[PDB]
Amino acid sequence: GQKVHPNGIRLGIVKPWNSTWFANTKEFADNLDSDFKVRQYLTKELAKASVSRIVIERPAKSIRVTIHTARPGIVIGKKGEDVEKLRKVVADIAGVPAQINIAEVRKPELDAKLVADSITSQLERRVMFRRAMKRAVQNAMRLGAKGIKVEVSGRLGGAEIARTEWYREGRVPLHTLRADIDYNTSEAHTTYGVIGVKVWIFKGEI
Amino acid sequence: PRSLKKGPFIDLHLLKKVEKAVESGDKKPLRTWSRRSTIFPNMIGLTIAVHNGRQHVPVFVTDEMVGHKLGEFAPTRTYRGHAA
Amino acid sequence: PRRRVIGQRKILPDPKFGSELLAKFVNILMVDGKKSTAESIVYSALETLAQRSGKSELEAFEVALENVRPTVEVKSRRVGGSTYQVPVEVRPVRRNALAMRWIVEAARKRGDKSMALRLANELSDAAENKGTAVKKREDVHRMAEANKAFAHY
Amino acid sequence: NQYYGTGRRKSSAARVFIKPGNGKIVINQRSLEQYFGRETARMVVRQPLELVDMVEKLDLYITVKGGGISGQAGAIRHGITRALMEYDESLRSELRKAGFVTRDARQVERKKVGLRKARRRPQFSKR
Amino acid sequence: RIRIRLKAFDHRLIDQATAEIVETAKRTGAQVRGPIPLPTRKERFTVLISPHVNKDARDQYEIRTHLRLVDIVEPTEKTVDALMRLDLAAGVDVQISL
Amino acid sequence: AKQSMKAREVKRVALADKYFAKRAELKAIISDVNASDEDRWNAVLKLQTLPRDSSPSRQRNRCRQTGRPHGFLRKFGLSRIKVREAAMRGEIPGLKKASW
Amino acid sequence: ARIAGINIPDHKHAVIALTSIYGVGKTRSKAILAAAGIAEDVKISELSEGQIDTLRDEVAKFVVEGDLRREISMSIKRLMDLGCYRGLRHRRGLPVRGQRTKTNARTRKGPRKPI
RNA sequence: GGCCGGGAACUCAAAGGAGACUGCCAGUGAUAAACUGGAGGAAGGUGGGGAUGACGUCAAGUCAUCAUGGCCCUUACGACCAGGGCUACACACGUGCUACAAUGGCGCAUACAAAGAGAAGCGACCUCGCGAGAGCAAGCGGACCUCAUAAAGUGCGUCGUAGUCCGGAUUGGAGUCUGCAACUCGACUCCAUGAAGUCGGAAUCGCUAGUAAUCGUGGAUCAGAAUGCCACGGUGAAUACGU
Ligand SMILES: [Mg+2]
Ligand SMILES: [Mg+2]
Ligand SMILES: [Mg+2]
Ligand SMILES: [Mg+2]
Ligand SMILES: [Mg+2]
Ligand SMILES: [Mg+2]
Ligand SMILES: [Mg+2]
Ligand SMILES: [Mg+2]
Ligand SMILES: [Mg+2]
Ligand SMILES: [Mg+2]
Ligand SMILES: [Mg+2]
Ligand SMILES: [Mg+2]
Ligand SMILES: [Mg+2]
Ligand SMILES: [Mg+2]
Ligand SMILES: [Mg+2]
Ligand SMILES: [Mg+2]
Ligand SMILES: [Mg+2]
Repeated sequence: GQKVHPNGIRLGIVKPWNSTWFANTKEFADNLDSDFKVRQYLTKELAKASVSRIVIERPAKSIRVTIHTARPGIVIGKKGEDVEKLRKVVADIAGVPAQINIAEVRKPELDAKLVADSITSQLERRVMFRRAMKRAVQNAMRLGAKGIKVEVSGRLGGAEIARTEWYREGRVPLHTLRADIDYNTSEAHTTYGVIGVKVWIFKGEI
Repeated sequence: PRSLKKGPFIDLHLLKKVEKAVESGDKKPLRTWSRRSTIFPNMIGLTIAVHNGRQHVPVFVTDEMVGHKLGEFAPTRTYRGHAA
Repeated sequence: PRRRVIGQRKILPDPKFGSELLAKFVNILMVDGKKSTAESIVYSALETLAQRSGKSELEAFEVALENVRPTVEVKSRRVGGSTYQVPVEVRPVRRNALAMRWIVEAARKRGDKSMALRLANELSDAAENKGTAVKKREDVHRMAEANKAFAHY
Repeated sequence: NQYYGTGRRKSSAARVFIKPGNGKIVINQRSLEQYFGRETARMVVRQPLELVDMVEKLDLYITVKGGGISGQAGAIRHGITRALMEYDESLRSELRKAGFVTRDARQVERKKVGLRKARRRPQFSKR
Repeated sequence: RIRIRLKAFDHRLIDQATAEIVETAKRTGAQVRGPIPLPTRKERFTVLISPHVNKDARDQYEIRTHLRLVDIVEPTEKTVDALMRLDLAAGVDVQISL
Repeated sequence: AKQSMKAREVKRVALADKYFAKRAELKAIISDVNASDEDRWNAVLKLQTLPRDSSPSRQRNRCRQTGRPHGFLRKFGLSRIKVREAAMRGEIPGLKKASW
Repeated sequence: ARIAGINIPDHKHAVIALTSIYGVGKTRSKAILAAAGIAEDVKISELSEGQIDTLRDEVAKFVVEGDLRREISMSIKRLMDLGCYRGLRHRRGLPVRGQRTKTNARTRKGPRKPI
């Protein structure tokens, strides 16, 4: 059957929102579109900086963006040079004075977004899919995850018949609402079409 | 129906075409797509060719058609019966 | 059902006479949750019935019930493509339920103008073995008697 | 002095104040016969007092809101049963034996997606 | 008097905001009442979850808008400015009435 | 949606913004309880001359991310599909799956 | 007993009895009875002949019966001669006010005609 | 007239807590799991309802939400416009609404909800109109103002079993509003009209309790345009021997 989104179902229980601002109906759609444009620019311009999460806050007539990256050096750049350009473009997109903050992701092997992104980048480089999957699972389990599941689906290895393959180690108790499940996805654009990747990472209960 | 406080509706271009047609004395069939314009008293005696979707059909305006819309006299759908 | 956790629901007695049986009768008469309407019909019919019989409301109601309550009915059982109408005893609560249902059904097909009048007429007729409710009881008894041989099924 | 009780049933909530008196009942500034005209509803309200044999020994001032006739009458019995045990704790057993102490927790079941009602399902057809 | 109204989609957050606001009015020596917990608004959204057909397949969502009222009764001449400098958390909407 | 369809939407919004004042003027007159029968009737006729796409009723709400013309929600400016995708990622503040 | 060239029921209340006239519904019936000083729950039998002449004069102010039938026929016939869409719908015996004809439309079309 | 001063009790609002565990008692049971019953308790054995959908299955649905391999078009399979169509109508099916009446129709009077929405919005009061509505114009970004009197119900009267004082289709006339614009093809009002239908063949559907049935109310979409959908209360059953 179909499964509920592991992040969404936990959104007020053990997982936080990625956008935290109040708005009435008058500004809500505008803020949604502005957030979308900000995230799309930051995702394109930092595609080589292992960005896992962009948190957007709008305190009062301003925007505060927190970029969660495993490689803060490439984003901060040569003495703030890069974050300055990013802040300028973000303030221009949002139409309000922007502030950009950097939060370092230690253990990129343990956060689902970066794991999925690495798998998809490997697939686009024609790395054998089983190898990328098994290595992701092994790295996560060695770094202390209580469980990880990796799923890859599409024309695997260029096969005409698409299929889905998945590996699991440890516990991934998706029905447990308090379970801290880090979930994310990524797509690989191979010469045979799109291969979708899904990563679940269990990091303990409460 | 259109509210009486608004008056009847007619497209400006067709109103001018008709005004010229009454002035020149003309009886050359008037080509129009304004199926939505009301038929006015000064249209009487004129021939208005009203578009029906694919062709303009000649409508020779009489006294009785005043107040109607031009499109009421240009059927748009073609039907000859089933099992015909 | 298969599991059997199923037990009486608490029934409030009718306000005028404090009769649980009469409350069940009102429920059987009720349509579309319109309990006050059904109560008015039942009280009007009972008052007419007591005026016509001189007994009382509850006693005339009981006397009508006694002539419609069945004692034996048939339950179908398929055996060899043929179904065996097996006569079974009717337990007391079901006797009352069937009698009230039959009385209401009979009164609904009568020709009198108001339902209260139809119900009073049906109760009067049943008090002396005349209405179609008593006819239905007689038919059920005769169908059960015709199958008395098939009592082990 | 007054003895208080809160009664609830369906969407109704009732505030019941009782005191020693001669049997006055007032609900929302109206007489019991005026507020309720349904015979089932005055009887429910009367059920607790005519069980502790005090139909005329306690006065009754009542307010109620929410729900309809049966909801408000049940809210009131419940709230009188709570007022009676404030007056005297010894008749709690007799009130609970009659089922008056229980808060009837039955509520309207929500409508659900794909159903016409809480449970009524759209008519089905094989073909 | 000052009427402070606060809206938020998270109560833990509002319950922290409304509370700073009170001190800032009780350090300038100003009397206050509440927080008043005003009714929460639940806005619901029912959407189809298939891209195509499957009308009975739906998700139901809701945004809960929490609301607190805190009243400043007779405010010392630092109340407003202080009040207008606490700098409450992002995600809380603060509307100050006078 | 096609690029041209989104473009038509942009054009309609811009034109309605341009002519909002003129259309409002022309209508409190065709409508007025006291206006010449020619002044009211001259407004009926100047109103048709303004471009059709300046009428705000020509605008169709579209998903701001895909252009979908069906399943729109005004609160989010998105169709049902994109609303769900953003909701599950925690990108719509305060929004979560509801039960009651 | 006799108004507008037709007989009206003597056993009925006046408001109900007056509706037997083609062109008099309930609203016109109440207006007629109010303007003739006659109560509404009065049976036609228990009315003086003078009251009936009052009712006749009141009915005379409205177009009813054969005059109304001629008016309605003239309007339809004008539509049909005109050849407008409404008149063509009248010609074919199909719904005239824009209703669906893929299904239903049985009041205009009549009983089902098997292929 | 909670109307005013007040009061913080109560309703309620909404934060934090308590509460239910086969925990206690009796019996049965394999010194078990468990089951049957009892007490207390607002609630009793998963208390009620929801969300939550394993590995997989049907090359199931979706290239027209989006994305995307390949293929194909490129002064056209791209783009713009006006008018038409998607609303056709011998016919067959699915899902609904309204009925066929007296447990009702109509008239007068008069009780009791919940949930929700609102700024190019909700729009009061007052005046005008039979009415849909119109004019003037408060208040409200809302526990405050508005949508917005719930309806069934109850009391009194009438109708008296008639194709009717049932039903409200169809059609004629006259209008309102939205909207550049209601001919094709809007909704609604008024006057007139008053069809089929008198409980539905074979067959077939839902529902185990605040359920079914019945009665109103709101919302999204939306300029306008629900009998659909989603949501909300009111009244409130019957039955379950058994497999
Ligand atoms: Mg595209
Ligand atoms: Mg539109
Ligand atoms: Mg139509
Ligand atoms: Mg027990
Ligand atoms: Mg579970
Ligand atoms: Mg297929
Ligand atoms: Mg296709
Ligand atoms: Mg269609
Ligand atoms: Mg009628
Ligand atoms: Mg709305
Ligand atoms: Mg609100
Ligand atoms: Mg017939
Ligand atoms: Mg009949
Ligand atoms: Mg069940
Ligand atoms: Mg309904
Ligand atoms: Mg609308
Ligand atoms: Mg309901």
